[PDB]
Amino acid sequence: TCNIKNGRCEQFCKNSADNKVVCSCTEGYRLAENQKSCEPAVPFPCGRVSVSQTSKLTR
Amino acid sequence: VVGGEDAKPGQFPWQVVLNGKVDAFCGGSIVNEKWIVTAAHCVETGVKITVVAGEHNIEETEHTEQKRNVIRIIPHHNFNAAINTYNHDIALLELDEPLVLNSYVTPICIADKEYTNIFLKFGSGYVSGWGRVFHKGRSALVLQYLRVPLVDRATCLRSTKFTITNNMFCAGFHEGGRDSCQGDSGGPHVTEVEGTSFLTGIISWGEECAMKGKYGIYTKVSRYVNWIKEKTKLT
Repeated sequence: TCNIKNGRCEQFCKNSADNKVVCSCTEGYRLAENQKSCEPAVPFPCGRVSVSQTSKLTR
Repeated sequence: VVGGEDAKPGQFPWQVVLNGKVDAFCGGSIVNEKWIVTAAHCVETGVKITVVAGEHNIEETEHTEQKRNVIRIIPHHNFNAAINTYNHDIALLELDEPLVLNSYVTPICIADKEYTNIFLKFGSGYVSGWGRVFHKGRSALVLQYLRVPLVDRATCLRSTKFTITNNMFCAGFHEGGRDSCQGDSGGPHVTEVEGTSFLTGIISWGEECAMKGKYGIYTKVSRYVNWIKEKTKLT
């Protein structure tokens, strides 16, 4: 059920038969392998920072 | 924005600034390559509007800017139905040429009505803009941002004599000192959900800025997400 922890869905959750859950994501993303996480499906999907900022790290 | 901090380049890639008869007079957010969402009180008809995406410091440049002309303006149909209420304070701007998306020009995510409300309910959102950095003072050069806590509706109602409709919400601190302000209108109130930002409100109005006992008032985006989606479809 989406009751607890949004059904473990990273973005959207909808309850399904027998207390099951179907996760979903916004435009520009696709449900990942785990069917829980949201994955970028376009080069520049909405709402994400991609400049990463700075440049002092492993990368 | 009063009491906030300098954004870093590309930190809020969905933020745009609007220029017209007055420079940098309001903010807005990128819905897609052809559409901007802002406040209806920033664009009441007439005058020519220019939008600048990928903006950071209004007086310098890193060459990330994209300037576009507004060919169509769509204020919510019920805005100004009731004189001086600021109810339904939201509007859409169509750009002449599409924006080219990149790290400095990226849309803000817009969930359905149910989830936008759930995200607002998380209780902490970010507001940003090039508006006044002091009540009655100068405007910002570098984009400013500030995290503001959601305020329970009952407290919201008691903070002012003006009417807070079901299309608005309050955000700010009980002690004041931190707030959006003049010039920040139209800019976004956003909620970050595990690294992804969703539009939860529009900077709309208030009484002065950052006053203890007062809060910034925002257009409740959840009540308008179907309208936004319907008017900004790409063909």
